[PDB]
Amino acid sequence: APDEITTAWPVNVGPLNPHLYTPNQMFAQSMVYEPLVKYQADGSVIPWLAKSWTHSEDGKTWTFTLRDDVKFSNGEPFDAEAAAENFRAVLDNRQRHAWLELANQIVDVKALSKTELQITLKSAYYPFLQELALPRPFRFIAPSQFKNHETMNGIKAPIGTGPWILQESKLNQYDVFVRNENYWGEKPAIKKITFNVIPDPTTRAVAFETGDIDLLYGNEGLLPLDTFARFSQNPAYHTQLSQPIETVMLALNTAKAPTNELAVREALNYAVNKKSLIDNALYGTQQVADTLFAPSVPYANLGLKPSQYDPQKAKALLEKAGWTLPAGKDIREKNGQPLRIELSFIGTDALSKSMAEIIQADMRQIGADVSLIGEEESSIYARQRDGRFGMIFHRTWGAPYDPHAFLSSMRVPSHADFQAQQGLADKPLIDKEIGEVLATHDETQRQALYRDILTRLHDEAVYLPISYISMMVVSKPELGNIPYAPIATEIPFEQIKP
Ligand SMILES: O=C(O)CN(CCN(CC(=O)O)Cc1ccccc1O)Cc1ccccc1
Ligand SMILES: [Cl-]
Ligand SMILES: [Cl-]
Ligand SMILES: [Fe+3]
Repeated sequence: APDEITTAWPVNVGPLNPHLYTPNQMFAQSMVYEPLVKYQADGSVIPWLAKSWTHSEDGKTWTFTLRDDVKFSNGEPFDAEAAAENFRAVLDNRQRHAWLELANQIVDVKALSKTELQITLKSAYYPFLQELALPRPFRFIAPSQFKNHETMNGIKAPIGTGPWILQESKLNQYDVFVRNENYWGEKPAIKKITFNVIPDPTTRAVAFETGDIDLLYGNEGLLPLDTFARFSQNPAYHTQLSQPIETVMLALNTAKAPTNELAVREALNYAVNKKSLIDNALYGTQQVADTLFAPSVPYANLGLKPSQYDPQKAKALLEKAGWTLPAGKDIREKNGQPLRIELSFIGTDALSKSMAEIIQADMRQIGADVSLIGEEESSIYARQRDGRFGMIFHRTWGAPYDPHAFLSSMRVPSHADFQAQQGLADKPLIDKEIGEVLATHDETQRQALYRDILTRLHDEAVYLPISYISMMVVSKPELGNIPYAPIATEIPFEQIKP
């Protein structure tokens, strides 16, 4: 079975509704469904299902010329009518897509002919093409598979145009994909991919050592990092670690005592020994982060000043703000109140817990009492949406989302970043500038607005950046070098070539 592989994922791929979110998995939606335009590593898009496009002078009306040779995997044609019908299906559920500003920008979509698709926007939104390139929601399912002329209430078969077809799924067991033998583009070398559902990282590593699976591919949570390092020395296996793809950080609640105080947030940003954290909890496998976005992120090379590990300075900042230590005690107090902060995280995530214990210890050394609140996922998501946290673990979203889409979403009240920022006097100005930057085509003004937003978020110490994390791979050697997709959340199975 040289052209069949077995891999794993912590959950099933879901129903593969192209227009909905969890329990659908972004990498599996991208295996079956395709965009008008495809994201590239240099930050551009190339023609995909749209072979070319034009736009009006005011940048609000766009017209795409679609390929005329593409079929859905069930034989039905892909054309401008089918594409228009998918946009209607997505936007009939608009409210759900509020995080993604293109969904509020699209005013009209219509098929002018079988090959001409016209999209009209509210404003000259600059990230238009990059948001059409995302895994969801602007993909394409055969309209025959709508339920009652819609997708927001479910689909029939998950029929896309892409290079893989879902063969079958068994909840809590496995998902099987096969190559689309009528694909309009390049045939994948691999014919069949089985996903074993294996939620625990330790069990994933055991499945690979026993040879039950051929490939693990994921972020820093993929398997235990000590095990990963050991596998990278084991000549029977192959391992890889990409260049960093996004940031992991704490979000600090500027609207909740005592993180509502700038001096407290500044002191916390000097309290953590990040290098030690990464060598201790992560096994030396990741990068230290000093700012929300790494300097290599577009529009984020700003010369922002790092807060290096400096307990002396953290203590001095707290002392100056009136948080001093009472005879007998190791925890500071101001106005009778102890310097106590709750750090919420997913209680069953061993790596998260690991990091939280380190953060609690480092902060105790400067006289902050961090209480760890480890809870199930739904509970932590609820806290993020509603600002019920002191500090929370968080992360950015990688290319092509960083920085524009991650910033865009800071305006949405049901997101952790809005909630963390809600206490800032300049929050309204930041949100107004985020709206401006997304529609600004004066390149000078666009860079100025990104520098201002990112600078204010850095100076206000809203985040405690921890690490810039990478994608990791463990594979049987016979699979060869495993590529990495331009979009951080996709897996390029079509590029694997034993
Ligand atoms: O991740 C979130 O904060 C929420 N999601 C929206 C934003 N995410 C992109 C995506 O999921 O397609 C960001 C995102 C980017 C990169 C990897 C994973 C991601 O989840 C899901 C959701 C949508 C509507 C209402 C509630 C939740
Ligand atoms: Cl999920
Ligand atoms: Cl402009
Ligand atoms: Fe999401």
